[PDB]
Amino acid sequence: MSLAPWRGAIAHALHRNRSLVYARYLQLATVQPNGRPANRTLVFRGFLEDTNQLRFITDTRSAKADQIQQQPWAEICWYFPNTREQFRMAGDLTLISSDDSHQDLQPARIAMWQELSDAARLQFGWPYPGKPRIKESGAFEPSPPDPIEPVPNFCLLLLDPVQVDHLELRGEPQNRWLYHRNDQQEWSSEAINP
Amino acid sequence: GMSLAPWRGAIAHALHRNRSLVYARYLQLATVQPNGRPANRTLVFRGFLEDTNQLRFITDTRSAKADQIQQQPWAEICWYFPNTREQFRMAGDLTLISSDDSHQDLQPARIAMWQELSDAARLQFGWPYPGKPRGAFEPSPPDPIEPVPNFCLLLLDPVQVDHLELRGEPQNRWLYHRNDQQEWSSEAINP
Ligand SMILES: Cc1cc2nc3c(=O)[nH]c(=O)nc-3n(C[C@H](O)[C@H](O)[C@H](O)COP(=O)(O)O)c2cc1C
Ligand SMILES: Cc1cc2nc3c(=O)[nH]c(=O)nc-3n(C[C@H](O)[C@H](O)[C@H](O)COP(=O)(O)O)c2cc1C
Repeated sequence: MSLAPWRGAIAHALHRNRSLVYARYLQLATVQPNGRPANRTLVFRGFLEDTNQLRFITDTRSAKADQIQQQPWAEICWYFPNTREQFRMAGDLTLISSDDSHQDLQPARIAMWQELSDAARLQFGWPYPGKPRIKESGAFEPSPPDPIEPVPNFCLLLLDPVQVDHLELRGEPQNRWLYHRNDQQEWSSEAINP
Repeated sequence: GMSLAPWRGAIAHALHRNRSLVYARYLQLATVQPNGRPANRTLVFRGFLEDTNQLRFITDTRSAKADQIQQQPWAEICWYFPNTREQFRMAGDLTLISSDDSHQDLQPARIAMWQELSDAARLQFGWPYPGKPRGAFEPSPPDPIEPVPNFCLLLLDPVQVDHLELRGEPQNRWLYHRNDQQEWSSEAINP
């Protein structure tokens, strides 16, 4: 509810990297049921209003959906190329799908769906991810879905950071700060050796 | 394997076609911690190890990832190339080569990596202990010939590779997998 102390740093990184579309791309690591890590790029879609949670979208049919359901803890690594800074953020994921697990967050899911472009919504109508490639281009050109009402395989994914490591390569010689949230939701920070 | 893996051409093309971006050689390495939680951080890609398909990186023995990898030497990299809009995910086992006696056959490779670094890259290995509370950052330059004990060469040997091209019809995705005979298969898959 109060802004986390690293929010200004993130805002300054986003602003100074705004010329690069890809500065909003970050890597989300999860753990598989078999204990091995998984890592893939997602698009950052802003913070959820009145919170410090980061928003992403994903398909319920993707592998990460089941990984997250079994172990919701993730760590993102986010590198900003124009300013040579990295944020690592670890915390719990919430996956809001069409199931009834998070009814209180359906409005957030619906809002996200509606805020997307047509192109972004259209991808949720593509064939089943990871299966043998459908060779006909038609399967990838479905009619747009309802732009008001999310499709059942659309998920809003939230990350609630409880630990953030910010590394600035343009320092004296480099600066590194660790932020941690305790059980009372209070943040602490400390400068640490790179 | 000693034969080039079938994804090596694709990596070569990506590296070439993104050569104007220094940061196209930065990638993110995910590991698992002893408590079961993931960890993810950027590293610099420093080429393939000669006569292999293994990727080279460097790291400090004092870093948290070093203990993580010693306990669970399976990692997944995610590598995004911004000008060609393509992603490689690569999973497999890591080898950490330090000054200890565990990989004597790879000491020559560790020494060569050290020698190939810039002076600036070597100097970091003389910095204070990573992660502890902050002239310490301007130590005498390390010997450029002989690696310091906290220098590690880190190798990743991929067993599975997922290559996604966002500039396709509409996107292309290929999965490559290595079997226990060290043979690679590939398959076009839905994005
Ligand atoms: C730049 C870029 C942006 C991406 N954005 C997303 C995204 O926001 N959500 C998503 O689920 N996948 C996104 N992907 C695709 C994922 O990286 C991955 O291929 C897909 O989600 C399947 O991952 P999974 O098998 O681990 O579930 C993006 C890929 C690239 C390279
Ligand atoms: C662009 C960039 C390149 C980096 N290159 C390396 C590197 O090659 N090796 C390394 O150990 N850390 C590298 N780092 C620092 C790591 O991201 C991380 O802060 C450090 O290794 C500590 O990680 P750990 O605490 O998980 O061990 C790099 C960071 C950035 C942003």
